[PDB]
Amino acid sequence: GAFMSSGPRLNTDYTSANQDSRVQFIVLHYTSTDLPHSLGILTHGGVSAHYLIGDDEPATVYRLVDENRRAWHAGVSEWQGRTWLNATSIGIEIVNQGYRDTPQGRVWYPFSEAQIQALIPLLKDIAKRHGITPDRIIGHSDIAPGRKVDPGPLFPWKRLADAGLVPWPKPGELARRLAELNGQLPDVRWFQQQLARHGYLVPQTGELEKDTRDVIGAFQMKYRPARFDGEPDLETAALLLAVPTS
Amino acid sequence: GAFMSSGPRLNTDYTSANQDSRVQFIVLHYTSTDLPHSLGILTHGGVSAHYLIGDDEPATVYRLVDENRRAWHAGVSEWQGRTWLNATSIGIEIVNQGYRDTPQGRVWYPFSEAQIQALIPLLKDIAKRHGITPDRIIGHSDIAPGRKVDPGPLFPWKRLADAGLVPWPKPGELARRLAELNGQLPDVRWFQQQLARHGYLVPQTGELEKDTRDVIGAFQMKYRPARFDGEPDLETAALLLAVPTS
Repeated sequence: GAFMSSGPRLNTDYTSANQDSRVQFIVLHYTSTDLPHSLGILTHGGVSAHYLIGDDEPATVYRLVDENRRAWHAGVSEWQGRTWLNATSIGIEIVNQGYRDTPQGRVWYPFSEAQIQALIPLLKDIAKRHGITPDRIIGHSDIAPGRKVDPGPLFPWKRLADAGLVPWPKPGELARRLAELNGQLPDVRWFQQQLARHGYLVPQTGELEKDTRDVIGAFQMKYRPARFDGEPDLETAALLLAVPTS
Repeated sequence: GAFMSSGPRLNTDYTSANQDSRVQFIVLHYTSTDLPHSLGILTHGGVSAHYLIGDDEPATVYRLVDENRRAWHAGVSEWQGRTWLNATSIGIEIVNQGYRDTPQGRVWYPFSEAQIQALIPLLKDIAKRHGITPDRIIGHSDIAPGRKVDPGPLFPWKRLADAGLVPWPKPGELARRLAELNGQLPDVRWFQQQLARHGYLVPQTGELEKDTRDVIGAFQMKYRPARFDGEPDLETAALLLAVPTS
């Protein structure tokens, strides 16, 4: 002094062997709108995501929020007992109109081949860098069943499974589990137990109220999109047995 | 520079304004062991933390895990409905023996002025960088009331409160709240409701069993350590009103 030394002085001589990434899940969404309105919604006004996949050919991947920052895409959410997933997730939005109501039922919009071709390498890149296992790459509908229905019944989950990115029944397993069930439908409590085992937030009351029906429906929309009304049936029970968790 | 990306090609022309930190909470711990052994455990064992505050004079602050990484300090935990807090918290360990059981009962170990003088500016620095509010700087006992007691009944929470770091009753407020109560002890249900509002995982049964007693006790250990037996009383009710939640 001159100027005398003062202030904080961290000792950084030691670094722990036991640490990993704060990012534990990747969550997939659709935007429900076109490219320019997607960019509008995802940059101001309170909703955001880390990546946006455009609807061009080839499909542009925009980075909107750095991976080491928290984007606001999950809201009220739960997967495998982990709640409020924003802080521990990476969110990927895909340009897609979602659905339209018609007097005959909802009609959804398809995802392009180019979009799937851009998404798969992106997911491999993120999963490898953060050590994210396939059971933790899920949709907004998985973590907020009933409240959210994206990426919807037209999303080609099996294409992701083929690339090793999400759990999927092995060949012949659906048929084996159907034979195991032997035509007898398990009760609602059994469906609730199975869904929770897969990671879903679901009541364990043994009674089929809207909150349980919404969870059954989310699972159906992902694995048996032909019918996702949330009604227990034999095929859904077989899929609850057939889809791996490991 | 000198390397291209290992990942897919990205468009970075757009950046979202709606983003913030992945770090939501700061959790305080004591080590229950001496300085050199604490450094050993936190560097080479199953437990880790971002910072360690020594029991030397002045108190050395070690950084053991980068803030952008997940350390393993919280275990099964919940605060304000957020579960599994490792991925979303910064963990700070303080060298202190914790407690010791004797025939005259349990005894506790004090924290030193040197430790407090190192902890306060550290907390200010972290809280400012990550935008962490006072209600989210908490102890292991707060997030795991059934399992953990640290930092215990001797931890100087009020010193942190004087520096604007944690919630604490304003002068005169406890007396005013005691007066609003007008001699009437609220029922157990009311106690459970206030504790959940403050952030605790607590049953909502209206019955006073062990889990509710553990939570009332954790709150008492922090705000009324003269008695933390988990029993509802007028003073604890008054504190549940006087300690602000916003």
